[PDB]
Amino acid sequence: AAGASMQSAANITLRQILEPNNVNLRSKKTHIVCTLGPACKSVETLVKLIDAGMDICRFNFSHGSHEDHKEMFNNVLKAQELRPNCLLGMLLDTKEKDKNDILNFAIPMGCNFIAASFIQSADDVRLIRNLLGPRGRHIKIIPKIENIEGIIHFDKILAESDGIMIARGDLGSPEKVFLAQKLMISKCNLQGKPIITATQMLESMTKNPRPTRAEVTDVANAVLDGTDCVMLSGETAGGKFPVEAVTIMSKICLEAEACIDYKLLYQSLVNAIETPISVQEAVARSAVETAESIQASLIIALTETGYTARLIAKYKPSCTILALSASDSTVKCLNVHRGVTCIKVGSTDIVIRNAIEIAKQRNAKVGDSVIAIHGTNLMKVVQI
Amino acid sequence: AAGASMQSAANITLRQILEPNVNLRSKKTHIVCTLGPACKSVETLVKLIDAGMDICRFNFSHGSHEDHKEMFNNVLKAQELRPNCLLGMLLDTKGPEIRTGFLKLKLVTDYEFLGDETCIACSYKKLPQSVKPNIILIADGSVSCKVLETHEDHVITEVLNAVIGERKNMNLPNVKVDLPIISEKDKNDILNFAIPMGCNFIAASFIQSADDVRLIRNLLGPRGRHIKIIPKIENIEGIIHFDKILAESDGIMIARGDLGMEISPEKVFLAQKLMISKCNLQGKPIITATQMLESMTKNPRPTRAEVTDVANAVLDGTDCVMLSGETAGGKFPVEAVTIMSKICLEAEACIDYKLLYQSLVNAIETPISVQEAVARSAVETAESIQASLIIALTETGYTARLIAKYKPSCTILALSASDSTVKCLNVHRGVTCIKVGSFQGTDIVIRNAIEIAKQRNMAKVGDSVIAIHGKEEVSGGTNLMKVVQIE
Amino acid sequence: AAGASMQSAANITLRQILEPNVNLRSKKTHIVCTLGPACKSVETLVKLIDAGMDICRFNFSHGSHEDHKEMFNNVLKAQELRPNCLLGMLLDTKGPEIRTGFLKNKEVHLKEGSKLKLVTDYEFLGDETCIACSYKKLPQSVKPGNIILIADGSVSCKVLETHEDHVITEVLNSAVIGERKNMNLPNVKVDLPIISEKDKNDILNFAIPMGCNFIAASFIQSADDVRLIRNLLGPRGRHIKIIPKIENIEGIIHFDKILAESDGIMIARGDLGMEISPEKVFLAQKLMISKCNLQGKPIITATQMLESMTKNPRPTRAEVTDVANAVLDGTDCVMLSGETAGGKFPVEAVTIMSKICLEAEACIDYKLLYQSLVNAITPISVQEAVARSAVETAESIQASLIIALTETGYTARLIAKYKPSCTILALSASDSTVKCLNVHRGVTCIKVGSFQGTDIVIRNAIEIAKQRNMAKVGDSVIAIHGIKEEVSGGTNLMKVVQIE
Amino acid sequence: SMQSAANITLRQILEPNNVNLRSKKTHIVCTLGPACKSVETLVKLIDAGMDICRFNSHEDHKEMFNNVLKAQELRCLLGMLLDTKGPPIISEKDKNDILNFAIPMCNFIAASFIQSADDVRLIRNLLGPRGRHIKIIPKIENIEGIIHFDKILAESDGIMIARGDLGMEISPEKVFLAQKLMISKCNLQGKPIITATQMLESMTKNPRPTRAEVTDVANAVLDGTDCVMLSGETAGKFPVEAVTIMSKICLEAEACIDYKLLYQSLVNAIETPISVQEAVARSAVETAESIQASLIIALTETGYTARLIAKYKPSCTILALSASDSTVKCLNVHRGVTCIKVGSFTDIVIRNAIEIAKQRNMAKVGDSVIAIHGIKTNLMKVVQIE
Repeated sequence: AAGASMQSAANITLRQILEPNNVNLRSKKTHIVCTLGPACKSVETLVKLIDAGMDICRFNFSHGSHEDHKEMFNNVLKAQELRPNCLLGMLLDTKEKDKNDILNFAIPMGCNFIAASFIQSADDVRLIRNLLGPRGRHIKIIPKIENIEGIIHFDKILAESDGIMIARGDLGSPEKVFLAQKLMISKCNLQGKPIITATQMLESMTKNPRPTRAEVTDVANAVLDGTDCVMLSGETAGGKFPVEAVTIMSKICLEAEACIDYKLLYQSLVNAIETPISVQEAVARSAVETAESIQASLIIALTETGYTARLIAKYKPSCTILALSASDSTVKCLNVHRGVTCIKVGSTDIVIRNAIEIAKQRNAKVGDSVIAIHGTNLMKVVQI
Repeated sequence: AAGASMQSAANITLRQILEPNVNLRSKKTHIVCTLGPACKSVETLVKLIDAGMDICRFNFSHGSHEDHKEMFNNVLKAQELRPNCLLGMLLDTKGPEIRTGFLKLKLVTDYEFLGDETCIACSYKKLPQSVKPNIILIADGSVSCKVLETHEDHVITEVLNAVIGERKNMNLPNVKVDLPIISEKDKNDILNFAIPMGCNFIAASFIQSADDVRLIRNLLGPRGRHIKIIPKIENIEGIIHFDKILAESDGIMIARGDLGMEISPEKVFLAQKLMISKCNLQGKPIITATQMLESMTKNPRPTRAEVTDVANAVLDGTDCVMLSGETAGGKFPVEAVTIMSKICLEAEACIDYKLLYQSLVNAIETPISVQEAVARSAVETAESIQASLIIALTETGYTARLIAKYKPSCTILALSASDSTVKCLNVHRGVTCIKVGSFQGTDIVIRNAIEIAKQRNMAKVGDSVIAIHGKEEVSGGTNLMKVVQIE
Repeated sequence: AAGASMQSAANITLRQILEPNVNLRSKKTHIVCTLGPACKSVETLVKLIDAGMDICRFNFSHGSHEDHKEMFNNVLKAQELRPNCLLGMLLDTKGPEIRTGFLKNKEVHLKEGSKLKLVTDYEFLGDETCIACSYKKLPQSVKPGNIILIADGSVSCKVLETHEDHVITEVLNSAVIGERKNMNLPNVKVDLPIISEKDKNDILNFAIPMGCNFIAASFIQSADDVRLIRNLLGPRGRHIKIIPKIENIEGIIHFDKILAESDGIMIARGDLGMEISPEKVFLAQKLMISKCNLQGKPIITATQMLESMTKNPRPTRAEVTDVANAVLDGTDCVMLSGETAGGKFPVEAVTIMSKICLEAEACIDYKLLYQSLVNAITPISVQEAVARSAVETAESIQASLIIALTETGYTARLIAKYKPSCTILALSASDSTVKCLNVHRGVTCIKVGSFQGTDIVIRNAIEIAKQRNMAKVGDSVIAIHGIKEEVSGGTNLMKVVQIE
Repeated sequence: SMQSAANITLRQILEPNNVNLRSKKTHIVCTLGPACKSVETLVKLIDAGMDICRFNSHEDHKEMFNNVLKAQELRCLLGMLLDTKGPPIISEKDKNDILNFAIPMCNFIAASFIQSADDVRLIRNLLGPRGRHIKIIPKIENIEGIIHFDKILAESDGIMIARGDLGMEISPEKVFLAQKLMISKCNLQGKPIITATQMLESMTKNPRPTRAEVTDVANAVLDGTDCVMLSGETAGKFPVEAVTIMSKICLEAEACIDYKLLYQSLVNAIETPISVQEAVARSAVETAESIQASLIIALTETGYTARLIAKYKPSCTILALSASDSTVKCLNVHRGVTCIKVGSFTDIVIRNAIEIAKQRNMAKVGDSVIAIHGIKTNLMKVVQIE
C-alpha cells in the first residue's frame, strides 16, 4: 500500500540484489522496537543494539518485578550516556493489576509510551488518560488490539489515541488474518497516527544467526504496508543472537525502503485525506512537495510540541526529517514516527545553522538544499 | 505493485474480516499442484478440482514413466468426471545438479575419491577453471566455503561454518555452471513423455541464458510446438540474464528457496518483486513455485505467517501459486488447496484494479499495435460500464493474452477450438476457458458462449458483456469489440 | 474553450503562417449561407458549394413563396451537379417585432435632456416629443427604471412614468432617427405570439412540403415557444429540427430549458447583445457555446463577421481573428448573411471563411478538448461509453475516419459530441438524417441503400473515402454501429479496419 | 475552459461589475496626445486604469512627461514607455531619442523593426551602463522577426505585437496565428507582452465601442496578453471613457480564466530543470491556491522575485515591494502585479503592505496572505491578517 509501484519494482537494479548496500544502520526510515531482557542485561549489549539501529526500548511488564525493571531502565540510561548524539524512547507493555505498574512505575521512571492491552472502546482510552493526569500528560497512549470489538470501534479508538500497536498473533477464520494488518496500518497512515507492528517476524533469530527466507519477506511486506515501527520479542529478550537480530532488521528495512515509490505514496495520501486541511498542514504539504521538486536532503522541523514534525511525517517525504526541539519529552516521543530523527536543542538561524553542521557530521553533504519549517507559519530553503 | 492502494486497504470492510462464500473456481489467481501418493486417487483428484486446482505438476526428479503415466491417466479420469474444468499439464525437469562425493578443505575433480574431512570430491569436473579465488555452498547452502587457492584439478577452501552427509547438493554463486540443461534423462522425459502424453508446459530447471531456452525449443520441434517453455530462475546468472531469457520464454517459474541460494538472504524479496513486475509489464505469465504452506503437510490449518506470505505473493502480481509437498506427500492435500483458494480470493478483493491498469499503461513501451489498442479499449470499456465478463474469441490464445496483460477486474472468458490453447491459458490469472467447435461466425460463437456462461452463473440477466475478436497476431486485419446485454 | 492550449499555440509552426493547399470541403466547421439575388444562379450556387457551403438559409422576412421556391430548385439543380455534397435547408422565421410609428417630417432629432412620450396609438403621426409604439401592451409591460431602445439600440430611453395609454421617457443619448424603427425592451418578456399566421403559413406551406431540415425561430423566450412550434409541425414535420434564436434577456435567463427542448441554438452577436451591456456580450456567447458543446446540441454562430466583404474582396484583420475565435470557442457553424445574399463578392466570402476555419482548426488541442468534455459531462449510457471508446481508440491509433452507421443520426451525434480530431463519416439510408447532421461540426454524410449486414456498407463507404481523398491505403478506420440506437439493451459494435 | 465558461453566471451578464478599475489584472498602455494634455484628464485616466504611458517636437514630449509626473504626484506608480520611429538598424532620430531623451528621463523602450538577436544587443550597447535599468521591448513588424523570434525573445526584456504590422506581409487568413504563437511563447518564458493592436478605434468618435471590438479585446486578454494598448483613442473625442471601457472588459474577461488549468498548462510546458528559487516561487503560487490566499506579497530588489511569481499566473493579486523606483515602475508590463515603494532600510515591510491592501480593498481581516523573499536564502511566510 505504501510500497513499490509497477514502475518502482521493475526498476530494481542488479546492484541492489547482488551487492550489499553500505549505509549507516540508523539512517533507516523504519524504526525498531527491541524488547529488553536477560540477553540485553549487559550495557555492552545495549550499546551494540543502538549501533545496530535501536530506536525504541520496550519494557514488558507482563513478566517480572518492578525492582528488576528499574535495573534495566537505569542500564539503558547508562547506555545512552555512552552515545550522546542518538536518543531512545521507552515503552511499557501492560498485562487494575498493571495500574500500580502504570501509576507508580511509569510516571516516576518517565516512560514515553504506554502499550495498554485489550482496549475495546473509545471510552477506555479516556480512562488511561485520566489516570495519568497532568503529571502524565506527556506520556503517549498506544492501544494494542487483540479483540474483535476493538476492531469494530477502531476508528473511534484511533481518533483519541496517540497511535496504535498491532500484533498478528493477538488478532486470531485464518484466511483473513492479513486483512486487519493492512486495514489498520493504512487507516493510521491517513490519520497521521504512528503504527507499531508488534508481530514476532523473526522467531528463527532466537537460536539461528540468519533468518529464514520467508521471515525476511514478512518483514519487507510490513515495511511496504506502511508501518512506522517493527518489534523484536524473543530475539532480543532470550535469544542467542540479539545484536545480529537488530542488525538484520535494519538491513531488511533499508532494502525494502529502496523500493518505495514516494511520489505515488504522496499522491495516494493527498487523494484520500479529508477535504478541509488547515493552513499549517498546507505549508507542511508544500515543504514535502518542494523537497521532492528540488531533491533536498533534509526537512528540518522546528517544533516544541512535536506537532510540526508530526505534520511532515504524515505526508512521508523521501528525504530525512530532522526534528529540533527544546523539550526532551518531544525528542523521545517522535521515535514512534518513521523517517524522523530528532535532536535536542537549547533556546531562525539559531538552530538551523547548527543542524546543518550536525547532519554533515552524521553524513547530508556540502552543496545540498535543505528545507526548514517552523510553525505563524514559515518555510525556509537554504544551501548546505 | 499489483496490490492494494491507500484507499483500497482503508476500505476493507468488517464483512471481509468476519463473514465469509463464493465458488472456489471463481478466483483470479491460479493454483499449480504437485502430484504424488497423497492425491494419487481418482476420487481425491476430483476433490482438488473443486477446491481450485488449475495445473497439475509432474515432478520428474522422482518416479518413472510408468508411475507418471498412471498418474496422468488418473487425472484424465477426473477430467471425464468434471467436464467444465480443463486442467493444464506441467512437467518439471530434474535438470543439472552438482553433488559432493563419498566419505569413509580440498575439493578434487576425481569423483572416485572416498575422502575424509580434509578432502571431498565434486561432480563438476570443470570447477577449477570456473571458480576463482568466490564462495562454494554445500548441503543445500548449510555449509559455506571461501575459495582461496585454485589449481589444475584441485581447489583449496576454508570452512566458514556442521556435519554433512554424502552426495549432497552444491551451489556456486556468481559463476555460470557449464553443464547442459537438457540431460540425457530430460531429453528422454521431453521426447517420450511430455510430447506423446500431450503436456502443456515444461518447467525447465536452472536456465542461465536465452540460448538454453532456444536449445529446448529446437528439441521440441514441430511435434512439440504447442508446448510452452517456462524457465526456472535459480542462480545469479539467471538474474543477470533475466530480460533476454524472459523475451524468449513462454513464462517464468520462481522458487524463493532456490533463488535464495546464491543471493544474500536479506535480498530474496527483491529478485521476486523485480521479476513479477517485469513479467506483468511484458504480459508474460509467472508462477510463484515457493512452498508457502509447508505446515499443511502435518497440520490441518496453516501458520498466520504462512497465510500473509501467500496473500503478498498474489498482491505482488503473480499469475500462479504452487503447492509442492502439501499435495504430493502430505496428510492434508484437499485442505491445502481449499485454504490456498480462500487466501487468494480475500487478497484479490484488496486489489485496486484501476491503479493497476494505470500503472501498467504508464510503464509499457511507447508504441503499441492496433490489436493491443483494441485490447485496452475492451478493458477500459469493461471498467467503465462495470461489465461482468470479457469474452475473448481466440484460436492461438493471443487475443486472450492481450486482455490478461491489462488485468481487468472482471473474469476473462477465453473461447477456443484448439485443445492446446484452452489448457495453456491456465497460467494467466483471471482467465477461464471453454472449448468450442470451430468458429461458425462472430455472432454464432458469441451467442453460444453467453449461454454457456449463464449456465455457470458467471454472468446474470441484465449484465453487460464485452466480446473481442481479432487475423490474430498478423498485422492489418479487422478487430471487433462487441458490447451485449446478457438479457 | 474548444481551442488552442498553451502547448498547441507555442507549437504553431512557421509553415502555418507563411505557406498557404487543402480542399475547402475538408474543413470541420460548417458554413450557413444566406441565399439571395447575389447567388440566385445555379452556377454561383455550385461555386459556393466548392467554396464550402453546407447549409442554405432562406430568409422569410422578405420574398414570396414563389421566389423562394425558385431558389429552392436552383440549389437542387446545383446539388445534382455536385452529388458528393448533401446540403441542409434552413428556414428563418420573421417572428415578433416592435416598432416606432410614423413621423411628421419622416425624421426627428432626439436630444439628451429631452423627455419623450411613447403612445400606443399606432395611427399617431409623431414628432420630437411624442412617438407611437406598435406594442400595445407597452405601458403595462414596463415600469419606471426600465430602458427602451430605439432604432437598433442607437437611442436609449429611461422610463420615468407609466400610464394607461402611454409612457414617459428621458433620452439617455442624442441621435436622429427615422420612421418605423425596431425597438427592444431589456428585462421585459415581450408578450407577442412567437409565430404569426404568416410564420404559420411559411412553416406548413413551405418548410414542410419543400422539405426543409431546420427552422430557425426568431425571438424564443421560453421552452413553451419551442413546444408550440413542435405541435404545429405535427407528424408531418417530425423530422424538421427546431433551432431557437436567443435575441433578448428572457431567452438568456431561460436558456437551459430552451436548449433542452431545442434541437440546437442559433446566436448572433448583434441581436443577443442588444439588451446586454456592450462589455458583457462575449460572456453570453461563451456560456451558450460551452453549454451546447457539453449537451451535444449543435450551435450556429449567426453574427455577421465578414460584413465588409459586401464591398471588398478581402476582409479586415479584425474580422478574420473574430471568425477564428468563434471556431475556437467551439461553434458548430458559422454564417454568412449579406456577404452571400446581396454582396459583390459571395464566392470569395465563403472561400476565406473556409480558409480561416481550416487555419483555426489546426490550432485546436483535441486531447485537451476531449478531457475537459469528459470531466464536465456524470453517469452515461452504454452507447455513449462505446462512443467514447471509439473517439479514444481513434486518437490512440491515429485513425483517418470514424465511420458511424446511423438511421436516425443518434450514433453520429454521440461521437460528434466528443469532438474527435478526425472526420466522422455518417452513413444513413434516411435522406433527412443525412441532410440534418450538417449542423454538427466534423460530420460529413453519404446516403446509403438497404444493407442487410454491416460488412458490405462499411466496405463500400471505404472505397468512396479512397475516391474522395478522406482516407488512403494503409490508414486505420473505426466503424461503429448501434442496433437499437437510443434504446438500452441492444448490441453495440466497435470495429477497426485497415484500408487495403 | 469548458467548465469555466459553462459556469458564466447570469449576474456576470446582467449586473454591472462594481470592482475597482485599478484592481484588474490586465494592465493598460495609453499613448499620450493632445486629448491627454491637461493634468485633470490625465488623473482621470489613472483612475480609469492607466498603468503605462506611451510617448509617440522633443520639448512637446517633455511637456507631457512633466504633466504626467504632476498627475502622478497628485495620485500608484506609472510605467514610462518610449516608442521609436524606425525605418539601417538603429535610426539617427531613434539614437537621439534613446540617448538624449529616454536615458535622461523612462522605464521601457520599444524598438522598431528587430529582425535578429544582434539588433537588441546593438541597442543595449547604445544604452550602456546608464541604460542598465531601462527595459528593451522590440516591436515585431516583419517576417524575419517572426523567423528568429526565439533568439530575439531570449535577449529582450519583452515583446510588443501589432496585428496591422505583422499582417502586412502575412496572408489574410494567417494573421491571428502570429498573435497566439508569440503570446504563449512569452508566457512560457515569463517575458511580458504588450498587444499594441488598436482594438477600440470606434471610441475615437463614439462613447461606446462596437460589439465586435469588445470581443477582440476580450480574446486578447484570453490569449494571455500582459498588456493592452489604446492608440488614437487616448491621443480622440472620448479618451476617458475609452480607458474605462478597456478596464471593464479586462475585468469581465479575467473572470472567465480557469486559473487551475492555466498553472497546470504552464508547468507541463516549461523547460525540464528549474532553479531552486523558481521552485519556491511555484510553491508560493500553489499554496496561495490551496488556502485561497488574498495576496502573494513579493519582497524584491531587482523585480526578479515578482517576475517568477508573475510567470505562474496565480488567481490572487501580486504585491511587489521594492526600495527601487526603477523596478517598481518596471514591473508594470507584467500581468496582475501592483507595486509599492518601501524605505531602503522585512517584518515591518510585510505588516505595512497588509495595511495598504485593506484600504485598497484587495484584502480583508481574517484572510491568509503569502509572503515570499529571496536573498539570492529563500523564504516563504504564511500570515493571517489581524
